[PDB]
Amino acid sequence: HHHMVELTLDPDTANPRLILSLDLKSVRLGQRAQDLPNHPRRFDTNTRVLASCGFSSGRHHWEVEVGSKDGWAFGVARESVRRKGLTPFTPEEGVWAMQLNNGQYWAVTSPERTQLNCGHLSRVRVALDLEVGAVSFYAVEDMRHLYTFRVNFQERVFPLFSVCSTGTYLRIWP
Amino acid sequence: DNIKRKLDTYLQ
Repeated sequence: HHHMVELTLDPDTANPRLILSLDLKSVRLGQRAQDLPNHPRRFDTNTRVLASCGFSSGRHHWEVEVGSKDGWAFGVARESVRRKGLTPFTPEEGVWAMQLNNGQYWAVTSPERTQLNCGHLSRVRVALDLEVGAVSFYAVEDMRHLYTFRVNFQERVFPLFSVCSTGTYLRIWP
Repeated sequence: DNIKRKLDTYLQ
């Protein structure tokens, strides 16, 4: 029994175009925006949602089931990640993520992304280590390493999820 | 439409 943190998507953060599953574990992009209460924590233009739980210390694992189609990115964000207006999806903006775009897997480095030659992903294990300052990604099938960002995190870190195209999704386990 | 697809990924 691998001990993973119990995460729920934070509806107060979700872009209004996102459709969250009724268990708040899954996210996809809808065809149209919902009328949601204006909230300071809400991503009003970028297609993002955070978990309701953030981390200041220790080691935390969770898993993300990923769609086969382009349009998703996920990882962690610093709490101060900007919510309002169009923002860059980059480490400078406090986003540390992997992405599926044009049939290829990427670590979202800046100013150019880093192609991962990892083969098809069904489910990814995220290993957040706030003792050492790292976030690592593994393919669950054989636990092959995908990517590690090494960050001297200076604030609370939140699980981050983005879906910018219809026809794909992300789902938190457990 | 690649225009919407490129414009889509700017919203990530």
